[PDB]
Amino acid sequence: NNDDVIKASNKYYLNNYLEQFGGNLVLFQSSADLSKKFGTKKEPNLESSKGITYDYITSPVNLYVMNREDFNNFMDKMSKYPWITQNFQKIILIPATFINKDDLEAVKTQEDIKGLMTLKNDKLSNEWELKELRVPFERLQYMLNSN
Amino acid sequence: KGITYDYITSPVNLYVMNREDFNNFMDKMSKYPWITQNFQKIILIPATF
Amino acid sequence: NEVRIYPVDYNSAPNEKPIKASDNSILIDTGSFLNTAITFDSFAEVPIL
Amino acid sequence: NEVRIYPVDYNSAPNEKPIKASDNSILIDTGSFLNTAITFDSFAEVPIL
Repeated sequence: NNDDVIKASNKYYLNNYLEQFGGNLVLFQSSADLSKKFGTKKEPNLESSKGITYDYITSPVNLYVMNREDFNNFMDKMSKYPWITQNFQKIILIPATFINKDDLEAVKTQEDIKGLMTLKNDKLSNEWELKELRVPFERLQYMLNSN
Repeated sequence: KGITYDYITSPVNLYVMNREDFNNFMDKMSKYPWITQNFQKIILIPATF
Repeated sequence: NEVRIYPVDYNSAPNEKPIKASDNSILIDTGSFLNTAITFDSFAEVPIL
Repeated sequence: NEVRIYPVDYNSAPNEKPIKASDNSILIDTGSFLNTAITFDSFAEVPIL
């Protein structure tokens, strides 16, 4: 960390490491609760939502999770109900690694939905460990060509 | 009505409830959508204060 | 909701007298007294319907 | 919609190996690789009703 240094004229990148999370579950924030029956086409019916209290933080909104393939089919099934769709608040493509499969809970609505799921009342997401981005000191020296 | 907390007064009403009871209260009030739409802000204040 | 945390007896010369009301509470503490202090804001927020 | 155009073999020392998937596509090109690249955004927009 001392200040005794000579500037290096030419520098270029030597090694590149990439760490990624392929799985992307589709998150779904919805104020309206899909557990309660929706109103018929002419007459609607909404009852807001309940408090999930995930990760020690609680709010009225309801969180659902579904795979990429099932989301479009679910949208098609719910096309009959425009008011519920208008109620959807935010959609986020969270990586699959974070969420435990067990923590997910299946939910059944009035209609037949393929793979809708909801988070439990109290659960904690995993920590996304990084393994590729680990280089020992000797490797740094070798990349410096000074072993 | 006006609560007038900490020498500062405003029309809004403040309620406090524990984390566990909040979701149950939401479930009980699901029948009433207009009241839920009226909720303005939710804050997780520390219990010590 | 807001918190402001400031050091006490910081940059305060000795013999300084902190002004106080009849309650004896220290309205103005000696030193910087929030001139150089941490301002904790946004205790939390959750999405609203 | 977005485009990002970056030079190839720019500031890339020889013998560098670009990481790629089984498809053999170059996920990470050698050099700056968007660290110094032009970001084309807003292909267009027209007034909406």
